[PDB]
Amino acid sequence: SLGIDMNVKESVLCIRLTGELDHHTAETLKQKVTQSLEKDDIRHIVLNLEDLSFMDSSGLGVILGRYKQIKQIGGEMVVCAISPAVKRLFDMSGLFKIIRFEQSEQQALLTLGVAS
Repeated sequence: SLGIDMNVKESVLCIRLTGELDHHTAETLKQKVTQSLEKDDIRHIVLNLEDLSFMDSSGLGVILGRYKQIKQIGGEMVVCAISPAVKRLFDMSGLFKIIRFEQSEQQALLTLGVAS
């Protein structure tokens, strides 16, 4: 199974995903794209998965494809909830810089490092 959560902060909508990260769970975010494609003003992203299990390269693109999509709105792309056996996905891709990840600690910078 997979969960889903959404929060707003100054303009950053935190998305708490709990479950699996696959083309199945990655889909949920897929729809969150169209919505974010044009929400209204210029909000911010704030991903954070506490229930990281499978997480394959299924949503890897769904997240990468958003990075350039989220910035297309006029904001920034943030993502946390990494791991010593999960960051290897982006560590091998070498595009981690395009995903700019952290480690919980980013909980603050997650807000987009621009908002209080």
